[PDB]
Amino acid sequence: AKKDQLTLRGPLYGNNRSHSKTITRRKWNVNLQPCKVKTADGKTTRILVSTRTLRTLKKHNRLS
Amino acid sequence: DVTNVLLKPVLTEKVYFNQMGETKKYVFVVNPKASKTRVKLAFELVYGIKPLKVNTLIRKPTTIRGGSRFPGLSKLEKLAVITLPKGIAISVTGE
Amino acid sequence: MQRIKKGDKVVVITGKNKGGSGIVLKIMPARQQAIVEGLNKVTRHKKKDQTTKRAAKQSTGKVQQEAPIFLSKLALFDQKAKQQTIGKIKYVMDPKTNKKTRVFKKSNNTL
Amino acid sequence: TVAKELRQKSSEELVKLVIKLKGELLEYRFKLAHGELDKPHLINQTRRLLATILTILTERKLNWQEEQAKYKLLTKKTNEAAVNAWKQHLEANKAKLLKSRAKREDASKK
RNA sequence: GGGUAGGUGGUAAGAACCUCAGAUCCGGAGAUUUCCGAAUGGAGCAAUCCGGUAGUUGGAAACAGCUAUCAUUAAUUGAUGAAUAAAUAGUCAAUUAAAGCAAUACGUGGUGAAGUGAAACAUCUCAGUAGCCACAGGAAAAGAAAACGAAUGUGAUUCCGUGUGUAGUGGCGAGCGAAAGCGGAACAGGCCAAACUUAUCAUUAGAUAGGGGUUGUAGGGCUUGCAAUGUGGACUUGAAAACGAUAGAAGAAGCUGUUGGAAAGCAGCGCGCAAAAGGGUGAUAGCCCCGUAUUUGAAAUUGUUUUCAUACCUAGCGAGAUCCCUGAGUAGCUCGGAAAACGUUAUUUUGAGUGAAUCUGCCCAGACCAUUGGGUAAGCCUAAAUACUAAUUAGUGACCGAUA
RNA sequence: UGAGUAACGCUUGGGAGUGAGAAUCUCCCAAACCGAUUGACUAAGGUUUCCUGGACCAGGGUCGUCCUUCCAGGGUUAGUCUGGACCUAAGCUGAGGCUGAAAAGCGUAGGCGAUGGACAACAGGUUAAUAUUCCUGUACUUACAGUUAGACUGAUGGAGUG
Ligand SMILES: [Mg+2]
Ligand SMILES: [Mg+2]
Ligand SMILES: [Mg+2]
Ligand SMILES: [Mg+2]
Ligand SMILES: [Mg+2]
Ligand SMILES: [Mg+2]
Ligand SMILES: [Mg+2]
Ligand SMILES: [Mg+2]
Ligand SMILES: [Mg+2]
Ligand SMILES: [Mg+2]
Ligand SMILES: [Mg+2]
Ligand SMILES: [Mg+2]
Ligand SMILES: [Mg+2]
Ligand SMILES: [Mg+2]
Ligand SMILES: [Mg+2]
Ligand SMILES: [Mg+2]
Ligand SMILES: [Mg+2]
Ligand SMILES: [Mg+2]
Ligand SMILES: [Mg+2]
Ligand SMILES: [Mg+2]
Ligand SMILES: [Mg+2]
Ligand SMILES: [Mg+2]
Ligand SMILES: [Mg+2]
Ligand SMILES: [Mg+2]
Ligand SMILES: [Mg+2]
Ligand SMILES: [Mg+2]
Ligand SMILES: [Mg+2]
Ligand SMILES: [Mg+2]
Ligand SMILES: [Mg+2]
Ligand SMILES: [Mg+2]
Ligand SMILES: [Mg+2]
Ligand SMILES: [Mg+2]
Ligand SMILES: [Mg+2]
Ligand SMILES: [Mg+2]
Repeated sequence: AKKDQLTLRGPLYGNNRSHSKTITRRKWNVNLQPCKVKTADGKTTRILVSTRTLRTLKKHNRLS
Repeated sequence: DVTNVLLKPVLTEKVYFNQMGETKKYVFVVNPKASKTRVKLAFELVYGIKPLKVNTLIRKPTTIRGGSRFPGLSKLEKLAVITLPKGIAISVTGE
Repeated sequence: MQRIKKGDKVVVITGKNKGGSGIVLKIMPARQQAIVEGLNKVTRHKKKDQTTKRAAKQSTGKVQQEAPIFLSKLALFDQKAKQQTIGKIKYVMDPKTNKKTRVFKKSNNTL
Repeated sequence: TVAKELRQKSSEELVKLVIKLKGELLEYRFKLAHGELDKPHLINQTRRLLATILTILTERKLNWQEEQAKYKLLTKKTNEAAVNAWKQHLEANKAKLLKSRAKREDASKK
């Protein structure tokens, strides 16, 4: 599914309000992007994570 | 082996027509899940004479007592036709 | 235990037959009935049926047998007492054999 | 009552009892199917005693077929007429076999 | 175990047996439990077909009986091992769990309409309802203040009444509608991270296993003393006792006459009651029978409570130092949505982006600033009151009595 | 009520018999239609409707002693036939895996899936009902063991044929 692999945070369903306040259901998807996380110098899996989790990994010196 | 695959012998016009004239043919009713080889083994372990060959019949269940207040179905029968060799004729009753 | 058993003398205290003394030949606990010989004589109109070795003759005319009677209408008959009377019974347990025995309440007679 | 008597019995004697009652049950059912069973209650009595013996035999972790498969006695009596009929039948079969090949062989030679 | 003198289930008579060495029957505990079905050796058109492996018995072998085992996924462990040296991916084996169903009922979460109303209709309502799906449990959810809120104030959560159809919110239209406070039901508060310290990992530890700590009238750590050996738990094993549940035992008291097929009706004379609830008995019986009030009883299984011991947790008030720790892609902010009564806004939440501080600190008191005051976010667990009845036992009805 | 009205959905005569009762049942003789079919063998489907005896509640568009109706008993025999234990086509399922708010969709290796391919039996007789199945006669095929003689055997893979 269109979801993170480190965390489980997924899409956010909401309303698409326009002028005249017309209601139409819409879905916000997470910014899934591919990244490779080294683990004990091995198993550099190409996991699909969000940019928020990517920033967390970057500030943690690639720790997960 | 357990010899629960020999339920009941049956005597009809067809059976008595075959059960005369040199080779005798004895018709029993057997366990519907039993095979021909099991039938031959049961006859060996309970009679003592090896059958020459065995034939099997499956009679399908059918409606009985139709129109009666409570109608009922029949019971599944497997018939086995043992044929002993020439000149031998054993009795189904008396051992 | 049971108020009425198979064998003891019994009489009827209600109905057309009053003071009918008899011996109980058989007790149906489920239907609360009791067959007493000589009492409740009914005469089924015996037909003729011939489909069996015994049915080939089955000689049956005006055979009078026994009809079952409700157990409530029955009452035990006293024998030990010199003047016999109809009464109710207890269920005392005597410690000599530790077995329950019926005893009348208008006298001291066992069974 | 009966369960106490069977408990007194050993295991091997119990398996002898079960096989004998199985045979007697088969005979009773066959006689009933031939209309020759005067006493029709012995079928039920045989089955109950069979069921009881199975219960006592299953209290201990022992089966009834395997235990009798380990040791047993063979059969007898039902041998003489069987071998006579079989010998006659195979002799006839070999005579037909011999005659057929000869007929074919002499036909091909000619 | 109870309990007897009958029993072999109903349409059901008869034939033949069983039963006083205690049958049938009732209760507790077990035994057996074919095939399909989550179905799970493989398949398949469900109740069928086709097998492998390891044993054992017959055969001279094929073979045939009789047993046990053989699905997938996840976790742990061990062995083996590619591209490619090492190492992983992968492969195999062993152990432990998961699958499914139902209670036409309650709970949580995700998704989520329309008929309809507004006398049309698009904002709105219907309604976060129906439906679809996931996960349970015997309840679930919630929960111990970065709170309410305007005071010499209350001090987890939940549920009921009121506050009130109030303040408010609404093409200010149809409509929607709290949070305080007050009166009640029940009541309980606990525990981690970091400091500091111990031991071990090529100790590059930034990791593992222990001691120490759990906060707001700030708490804890650092150093130095006094007083303590207790009280209480949401807590483990046992022992004993009590109250029950699953069969039962005992259980009082009436005759005569009359109509009548039949008395129990009616009449006369009586009797018992901690029993005058009810059912049957040839009409309408307190005293004919079964029962009921009342007194009792359990070999075996099981429930609640109490006592004793036993584990685990659980403990106060000072002094000095002025040093350290207190939960970060977090709180805020911007762009689109939503939750709250609110149609988005102080408070809560998040799809994208950005991004702080460290008790003279941070958040809150309906934009916002200053003063005053309140509280300690970014970690976890939490009984009770609350929701419901497919089922078991007892019972009730100004509920129905074969078109109900 | 319509109303004892419309309708009774393509096929004649006679003789003898049964029976309480006969245009309707049984037998016989004709007669009339089918005859690339109303004839015979089977697939699919139907599921006992098949054979014998009895009955005439109901059903049969009349009648009925009779029925494909009802009751009681009986009937379907395979190494060679039709299908599995052999193989694949369209297609289905599908461990891993990919995709997707959830349910799920797609899909690899494997596994199913005939309407096709490969595989050994023919003639006659017999019962009221079965017959390449039972019986008689004559055959064939595939496995296993022992034995005789000869030969080095050669697949989970390659190739040809199919
Ligand atoms: Mg709308
Ligand atoms: Mg066959
Ligand atoms: Mg007993
Ligand atoms: Mg609308
Ligand atoms: Mg409208
Ligand atoms: Mg309108
Ligand atoms: Mg909870
Ligand atoms: Mg009693
Ligand atoms: Mg009494
Ligand atoms: Mg009464
Ligand atoms: Mg704020
Ligand atoms: Mg809203
Ligand atoms: Mg402060
Ligand atoms: Mg203000
Ligand atoms: Mg804090
Ligand atoms: Mg009804
Ligand atoms: Mg009616
Ligand atoms: Mg009309
Ligand atoms: Mg008329
Ligand atoms: Mg007219
Ligand atoms: Mg006319
Ligand atoms: Mg006309
Ligand atoms: Mg016609
Ligand atoms: Mg005509
Ligand atoms: Mg013509
Ligand atoms: Mg034709
Ligand atoms: Mg029929
Ligand atoms: Mg016929
Ligand atoms: Mg007939
Ligand atoms: Mg007619
Ligand atoms: Mg043949
Ligand atoms: Mg296949
Ligand atoms: Mg085909
Ligand atoms: Mg035919």
